[PDB]
Amino acid sequence: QERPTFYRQELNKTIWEVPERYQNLSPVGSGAYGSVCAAFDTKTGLRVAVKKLSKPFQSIIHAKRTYRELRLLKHMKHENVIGLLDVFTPARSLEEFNDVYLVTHLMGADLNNIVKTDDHVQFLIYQILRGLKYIHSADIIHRDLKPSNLAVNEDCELKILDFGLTDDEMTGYVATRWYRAPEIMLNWMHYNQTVDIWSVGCIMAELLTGRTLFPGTDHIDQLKLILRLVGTPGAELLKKISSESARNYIQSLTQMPKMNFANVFIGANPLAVDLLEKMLVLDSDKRITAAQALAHAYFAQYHDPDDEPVADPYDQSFESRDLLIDEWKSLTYDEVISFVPPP
Ligand SMILES: Cn1c(=O)c(Oc2ccc(F)cc2F)cc2cnc(NC3CCOCC3)nc21
Repeated sequence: QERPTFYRQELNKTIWEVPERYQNLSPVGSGAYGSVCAAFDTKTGLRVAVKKLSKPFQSIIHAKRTYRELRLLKHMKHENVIGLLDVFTPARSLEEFNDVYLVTHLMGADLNNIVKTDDHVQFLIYQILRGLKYIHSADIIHRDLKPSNLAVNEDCELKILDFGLTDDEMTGYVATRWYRAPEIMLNWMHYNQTVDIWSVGCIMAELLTGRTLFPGTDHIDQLKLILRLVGTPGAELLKKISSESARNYIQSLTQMPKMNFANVFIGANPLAVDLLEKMLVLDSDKRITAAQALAHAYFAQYHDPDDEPVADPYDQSFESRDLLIDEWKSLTYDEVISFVPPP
């Protein structure tokens, strides 16, 4: 990190100050907690996405999430997971440290601007599960997996964005909620990493049919659509719903049996139907895991147990830690300073 020369440019109505190596900066749009620009990295020859974080140390919540995102991106080193090519600040010291810029691969499209074959579905879902196995192996949950954070290149090579990171944007007929596990949508319980597997199920179904699986007009309508497909919960699951209020509402609903998935997904590969049945289980305890799903017959042509790596241990003790703004800021600066680019 032998200090490069920085230059200034106005882009997303703020001034961006970036090393000379990054040229031809052009806005892509909004990212998680900041705006994103496309650029050409003259050092590596890669087309890159550069995210400038907005007000990264404005509050404790902002400072902690800035540290969180940096920690997450620095840890992730997997073909199917967004990772960090570079991180920089124009600041020369902790004292003047105010801005954080994050750099990753520029991707061609997301899964939204791709669909509306079974072999393509196989490859796409395989890579999502491969990436999820890695993320989950580090005790990280995505929590908000959806087509818009699944980015793909021209060769259909896929990377997962925005892992591990309001009510109004969750309201109504919105894609922001359509892929959410019911237990997290309705805050039933302390949830596990198979919330992400529910999301994969929804995504896979949509790739297969060209249609949203559970296009609910609101939380309640969406629950009804879900329960019509998978059945109303039994006593066993009801017990696990620790929210007495949520549990009480569920029991008010007329009981419905699980539907026949072969009659729902007409003409689909029987192995795809089988996998969907194992992913779209209401009881999260009983959902197929990413590692288990990779071994399912549906992915026979792609599955390789020696080419599906797990992550190094990820220390997130910081998550249960209470610190001041300047403390989170200092930790973040340390991580910026210690960054080593990938080979
Ligand atoms: C929307 N978006 C991000 O939010 C994003 O976040 C970052 C994460 C970590 C970093 F170090 C830096 C980041 F910029 C990266 C990103 C890459 N490629 C693309 N391609 C678009 C995908 C949708 O179709 C148009 C091209 N979009 C992206």
